[PDB]
Amino acid sequence: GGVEVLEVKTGVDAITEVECFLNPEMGDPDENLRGFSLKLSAENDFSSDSPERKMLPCYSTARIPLPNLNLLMWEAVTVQTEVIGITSMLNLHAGSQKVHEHGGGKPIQGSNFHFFAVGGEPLEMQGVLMNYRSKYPDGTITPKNPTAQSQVMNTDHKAYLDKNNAYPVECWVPDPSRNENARYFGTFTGGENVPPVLHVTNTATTVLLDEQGVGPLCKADSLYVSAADICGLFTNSSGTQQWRGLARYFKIRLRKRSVKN
Amino acid sequence: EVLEVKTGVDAITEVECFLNPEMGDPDENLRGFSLKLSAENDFSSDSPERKMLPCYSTARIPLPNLNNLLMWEAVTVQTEVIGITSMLNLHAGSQKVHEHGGGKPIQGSNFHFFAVGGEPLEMQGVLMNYRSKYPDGTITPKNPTAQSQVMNTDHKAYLDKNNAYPVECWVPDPSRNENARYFGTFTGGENVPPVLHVTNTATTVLLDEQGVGPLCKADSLYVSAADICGLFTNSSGTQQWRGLARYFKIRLRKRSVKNPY
Amino acid sequence: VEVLEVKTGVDAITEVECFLNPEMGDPDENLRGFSLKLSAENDFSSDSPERKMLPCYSTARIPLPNLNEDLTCGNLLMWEAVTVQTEVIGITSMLNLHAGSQKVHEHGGGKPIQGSNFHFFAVGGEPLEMQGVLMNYRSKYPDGTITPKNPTAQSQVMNTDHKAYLDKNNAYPVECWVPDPSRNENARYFGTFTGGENVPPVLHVTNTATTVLLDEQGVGPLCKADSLYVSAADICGLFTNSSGTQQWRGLARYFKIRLRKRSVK
Amino acid sequence: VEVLEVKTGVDAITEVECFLNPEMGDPDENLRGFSLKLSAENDFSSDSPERKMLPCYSTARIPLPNLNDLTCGNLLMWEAVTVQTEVIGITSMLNLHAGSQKVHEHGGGKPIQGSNFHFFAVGGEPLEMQGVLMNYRSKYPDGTITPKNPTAQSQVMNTDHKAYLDKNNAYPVECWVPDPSRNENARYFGTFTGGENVPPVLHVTNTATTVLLDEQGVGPLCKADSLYVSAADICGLFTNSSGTQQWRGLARYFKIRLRKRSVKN
Amino acid sequence: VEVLEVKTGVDAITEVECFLNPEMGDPDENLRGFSLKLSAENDFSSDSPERKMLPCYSTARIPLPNLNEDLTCGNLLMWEAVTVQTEVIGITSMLNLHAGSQKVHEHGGGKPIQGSNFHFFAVGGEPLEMQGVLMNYRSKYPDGTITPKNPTAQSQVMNTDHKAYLDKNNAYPVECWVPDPSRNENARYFGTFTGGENVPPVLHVTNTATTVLLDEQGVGPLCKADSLYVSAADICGLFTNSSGTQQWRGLARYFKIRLRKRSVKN
Ligand SMILES: [Ca+2]
Ligand SMILES: [Ca+2]
Ligand SMILES: [Ca+2]
Ligand SMILES: [Ca+2]
Ligand SMILES: [Ca+2]
Ligand SMILES: [Ca+2]
Ligand SMILES: [Ca+2]
Ligand SMILES: [Ca+2]
Ligand SMILES: [Ca+2]
Ligand SMILES: [Ca+2]
Ligand SMILES: [Ca+2]
Ligand SMILES: [Ca+2]
Ligand SMILES: [Ca+2]
Ligand code: NA
Ligand code: NA
Repeated sequence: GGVEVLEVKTGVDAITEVECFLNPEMGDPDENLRGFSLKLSAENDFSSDSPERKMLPCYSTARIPLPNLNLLMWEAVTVQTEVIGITSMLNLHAGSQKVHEHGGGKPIQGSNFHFFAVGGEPLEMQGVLMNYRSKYPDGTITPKNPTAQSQVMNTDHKAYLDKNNAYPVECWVPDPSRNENARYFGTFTGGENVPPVLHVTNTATTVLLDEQGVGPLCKADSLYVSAADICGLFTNSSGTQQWRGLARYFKIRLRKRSVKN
Repeated sequence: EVLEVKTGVDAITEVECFLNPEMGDPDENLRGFSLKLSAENDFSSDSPERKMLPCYSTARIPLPNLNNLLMWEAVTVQTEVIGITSMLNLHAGSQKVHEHGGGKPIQGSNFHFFAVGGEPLEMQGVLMNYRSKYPDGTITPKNPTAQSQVMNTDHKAYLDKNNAYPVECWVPDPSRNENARYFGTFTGGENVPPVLHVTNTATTVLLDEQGVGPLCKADSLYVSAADICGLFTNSSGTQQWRGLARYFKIRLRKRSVKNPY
Repeated sequence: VEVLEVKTGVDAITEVECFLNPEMGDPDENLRGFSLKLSAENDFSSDSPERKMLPCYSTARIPLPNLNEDLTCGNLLMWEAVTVQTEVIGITSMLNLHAGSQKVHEHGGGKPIQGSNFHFFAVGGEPLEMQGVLMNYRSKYPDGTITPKNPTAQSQVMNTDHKAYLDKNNAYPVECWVPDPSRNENARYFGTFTGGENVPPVLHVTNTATTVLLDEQGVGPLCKADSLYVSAADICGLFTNSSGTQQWRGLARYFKIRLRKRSVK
Repeated sequence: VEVLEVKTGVDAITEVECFLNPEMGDPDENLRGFSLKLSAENDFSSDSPERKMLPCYSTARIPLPNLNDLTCGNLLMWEAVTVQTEVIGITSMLNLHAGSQKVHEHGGGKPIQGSNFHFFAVGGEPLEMQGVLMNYRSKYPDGTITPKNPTAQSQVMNTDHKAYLDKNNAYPVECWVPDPSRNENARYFGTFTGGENVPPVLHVTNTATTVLLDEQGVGPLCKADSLYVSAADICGLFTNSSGTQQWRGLARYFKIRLRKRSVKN
Repeated sequence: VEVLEVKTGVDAITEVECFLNPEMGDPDENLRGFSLKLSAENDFSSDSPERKMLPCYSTARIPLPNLNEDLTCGNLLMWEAVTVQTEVIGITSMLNLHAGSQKVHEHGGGKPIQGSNFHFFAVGGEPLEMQGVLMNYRSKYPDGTITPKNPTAQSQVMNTDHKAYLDKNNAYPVECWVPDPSRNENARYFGTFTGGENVPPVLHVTNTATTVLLDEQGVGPLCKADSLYVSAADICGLFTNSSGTQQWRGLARYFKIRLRKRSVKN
C-alpha cells in the first residue's frame, strides 16, 4: 500500500527513495475484522487437519516498480521500518474477555512473529510444516506433495514469495540457503502467555550492504518488500481466539550502481 | 538548509520541564488514574467514556527570540519517569494478592513514549476496532473504515492539544516527523511487570546521521509523552490505568540556517 | 563552583569504603531487615500505614580527610568522587527456604522471596534532592516518617511543593519519594524498580564492576564541606509467611568510592 | 598442527552449506521431528527410557576440496573463518489447529513451550563430549551411546565419560555436553532454558555471522580435509489434546567460509 | 577438585585446568549432586536444618610450580593469573524429564528443574574472603558446617563481625555467606542470584568466552605461596519429586586459568 517512489538524478548521480507500507494478511474473516484471523480451531487430529483459509495468516509482499533503465542497476542501501499501530492494543474495552469479574479486557498476548525483508527479487522461501498431512485450503500456496520429511527439512519445498495473501506464515520461512540478493530479519516468540514487546523510533536505520559493500540489486528494475507481523492472540469474551496483525512501514534508499551482470 | 553551529558564550541554552500524565482523572482525588475499565463491549457497541482513555501529553516551550537566520537546534535530552517508587504502596486500595497478603502491584500492559521536536509531533491513527464511538472531547481518526484497523493513510494528526488524542488511537507517524525524534516501547499482557530505570547520568543525543538536531521553527520546542505504567486492581476487581509524569532536560545550540521559507 | 585542574599525584587520591544497612521497618528486635506484615485493601480515604510497614531510604554523610586547613593560601581544594563499586550484601541468604516461608505445595520447600523490588544508590557531594510523589495523596503517614506535606490530588502526579533533602536516615519512605531529576547537579543516582507479584529478584555481585561518576565535562560530584553522601534502597521483594502474610526483605549495600583532589575557584 | 601463513591465491576460499535434520526420536513414520511421548515419575532405580523418547545430537562430516603427505610437497589445510547458522521452520509453531490441547474451552491449541536447548558447533574434527547424567542409574537403550561405567559421580563430573560425537542420532542430548577441557580445534555455542512455561525465542536473519577465529586469529583446521558440524535444537514440548507431551525439534542451516592455511604437519 | 592438569611450558606460562564438583549436600551415596529434601515452615525460633539439606561453596587449592629456591630475596617471582575460561558442566542433564520428577499434569512429562538458582565462581591468589549474612540469625546450623559465629539480629543485614576465609570445601553453606566486597583485593569473583519458585534455569556454554583477570593497573591475582584458589557455587534450581518433595540440584564447574611469572615486591 501507499507506494511513493522518488528518483533524483544529477548527471552521474542517481538516488531513488521508496516509501510504502504493507498491510497485514491475517485472514480477514469478515470485512469488519480486517487485521484479524478467523477464530482458531483446536485439537484436530494430524490425520484430519483442514484449516479454513480465513484462519491462516499469510506473508505480505509487494513488487515496487523502479525507474526502468556491465549493467546499471538500483542498489538498496538502507531501510527504516516500523510496525504501525502498536498502541491500538491499549483498547481493553472492546470485545476481549474480562481478565476477572469486574476487570478490564484481556490484552492481546501469545505467540508472535515479526519479520521483514528487502530484496532485489521475490523473497526465497523454504517450506516446513508442523503436520505434513495438513490439508490446506484453496487460495493458499503450501508445500507441494509433502512427506514426513517436510516436518523437518525437505529441500523440495522451495518457493518465491510472489503473491500477497497466499503463502501461510505457518508453512514457510525465509530460506537461508538462498536470498543472496535480499536481507531478511525475523523473531518468533512462542507461548500462551507471551507479552508483545514492540519498540518504535524514527532514529533506527538498517544498512543493507553485505560484507563486500554491496546491497540488494534490483533485477528487472523491481524491489520487493515482505513482512509478517502477527502480534499475538485476541481472546473474545466467549474464549475464542483470533490472530491480530499490524501493518509495517518501509523507507528504502537506493542508488544507481554499475555492476557485473 | 542547515549551515554552521554558532560558537559564542550564549550559543547554548537548557530547557527543563515536566509533563503530567493524562490518564483520565475520573474524580478530583484520582489524578494520575483512568476511570475503571469496561470490558467485553461488542465491537458494534463500543462507546468508551472520555475519562477511561489515556491521552498523549505535549507542551510547546517558547525559546529566546533569535532574529540567513539563527534557529535553536535540540542536541540532547535527559528524560525520566517521575514517582516510580509510588508503586511500592501496596496498602492503599489494591486487591489482596491472596488471603492475608499485601495488595496487588500495578502490572499489565504499559507504554512509555517521549519525543522532542521543533514542531508538533505528527501522528498516524490505527484502531483496534474502527467502529469504536469515541466520546466528546477526544480527537480520534475521522471517518474510519475497516482499513483503519491496519493502515489507512487518511488518519494524520498533529499532537497540538492536551487531553485530546487517546493513546489507543494514535502512534507517532514514521512517514513524517522529519524534524523530531521519538522513542516508544509497548509491552502488552495481563501479568507484565513494570520495569523502570532512573538515573541522571543517561543522555539521548538528538542529532541525525548528518549531525543535525530538531530545529525549533518559530522559536518553539515541542515535548510529547505517554507513560501508562500498567493497571491498578481495586479490591473489588475493577481496574484503572496508572500514569506518571515525565521530566525533560533539553540542551539546545544556535544553528545558522538558509531561510527555507 | 568554578572547577579548575585535578591535583597531581601520591596523596591526591583517597578511597572511602562503607556499607548502608537497609531500613525496611524492623518490626521487632529479631526481624531486622524485614518490614511489618503488609496490610491490604485500605480505602484511599482511610489509609494509615504503620511506621514499621514502610521501608525508608538509607543515607549517610561520610566525613573526608580535611582539605583547606590553610584557609587563606588562595588555592581551594574539594574531593571529587570519580568511581564507585557497589553491590548488595547477602543475596544468598534468600536460599534459606526452610525458615518461616509458606510451603510452595504439600511436602515442598518454602516459597522464595519474590515480588516488587527496588534497587537504588546515589553518590553525591551534598544531600540527595528528592521529589515527592504519592500513590494516594490522602495517605496518613505515621510519626517518625517525613512525607510530602499538605499534599493534594496533584501530589499523585507532579506537585513542585514536594522538594526535600534526604537529610535523615530511616525517615523518608521509599513509596513517597524519588530522586529529583530537576536537581541533583552534584550527585549521581541509579535505580531500577521492577513491580509485580511474581517478579524474581535478579542480583549480580562482582568486584570487577566500576561505575564512573564523571559528567559530560569530566567532573564528578564535588564534596561540599569535605562530606560525601551515600544513599540506598534495596527492597529485594516480599517474604511470604506460612500464614500467607507478607513482609518486605531488604539487604545492605556496600560502597567503595575513589576520590581525587580537585582545585576550585 | 603448527600454522604458517594464510594462502591468498585465486582458489584460496571455499564455502560449504548444509543443514542438519533434528534427531528427536521419530516415534513413527508420520512423526519425524517429534519424540515419543514422555514418560514421567520413574524411580531413579527403574528409569529405562525408550530410544524413540530420547532426542540425540545431530552431526555430519563434510568433505572439503582435497589438499596435500609430507613426501608429496607443501602442506595445506582448510581453516574455518566464519559461520552463518539458523534454525529452519520456526513459523511452523504457528499451527495451533493440529493436535495440540486447547488452551481453554473454545480456545486455540497450546503453543509449543517448555524446556529448550539450542546448540551448534563447527570443528576440524568430531565434537568432543563430556557425559553427565541426571540419574546415573538410568538404563539407556539399544542404539544409543551413553556414559560407560556410570557411577554416582557421573551425576556431577566423572572424567571417564569422554566421547567423540562421531555418530548421528546416537548420543542423547540429556547425557552429553561439549567438553570445555578439549575441543581445541572446534567452536561451540549452546543455550539451555529450562521450565514448564518457557517461551521459544528464535531469531532468523541472513545478515548475522559468527567469526570462528580464536584469540591468535586461527580458526578450526580441517584435519583430513573434513569439517564437522553438530547441532541440537529442541524447541520445547508439544502438548497433545490428551495431555501427553512430545519434544519438537527443527533443522539447523550452516554456511561456513574457509580459507587455505599453510601448516607444518 | 575432581581432576587437575597443570602445564608449565618453555615460555614461563602455566595453564591450569580443573573441574570442581558441586557440594549440594549428597544425602545418600546415589544422590551425589542433590540436597536432602527441603523442610518448610520452621519457625525462626526453631530452625535447625540438617547438614545434607544445605548446599555449600566448593573450593580447591591448586599447587603451582614452586618458583623461589631463595625465598630471602627483596624481589620474588610469583604466578599471576591473567585469564579464566569457565563453564557449568552437564546443563543438558535437565532434559531428563522421565526420571523421578512429578508429572506436570495427568499423562504429561516430568517437571523441569526450576526455581531459585545461584551461579558463582572466583579465581584468587589466596582463599576467597567471605561475609556472613543470614535470613534468620536464630537458625541453629548443624555439625560439619561453618556459619557466622555469635550472630545477632544485625547478622540479618550487615554485621562486620562475620568475616571468614573459604578455607574448607563442603563446609560454608551458600545461604550463610557471600564473597566479601570489602576484601578480596587479590581475587576476582562473579555471581548471579535469581530467586523465585518458577524461575527458569538459563545456562550458556561456549569455548569462545574468556574473562580477563587483570585489575585497572594491569595486575592479576598473585598466587601467594605458589597456590591458586578456585571457588564455585552452581545451584541450578529445585528438583520436584513425584511426592511433591523438593531437592536442590547442582553441577560441576570447569576452570581454565592462564598464568604468567611476575617479579613482585616481597
Ligand atoms: Ca494450494
Ligand atoms: Ca546459498
Ligand atoms: Ca526485481
Ligand atoms: Ca533517562
Ligand atoms: Ca516550533
Ligand atoms: Ca521498638
Ligand atoms: Ca532476639
Ligand atoms: Ca616429495
Ligand atoms: Ca584443554
Ligand atoms: Ca584436556
Ligand atoms: Ca577433519
Ligand atoms: Ca577493601
Ligand atoms: Ca595462594
Ligand atoms: Na523504619
Ligand atoms: Na532417534
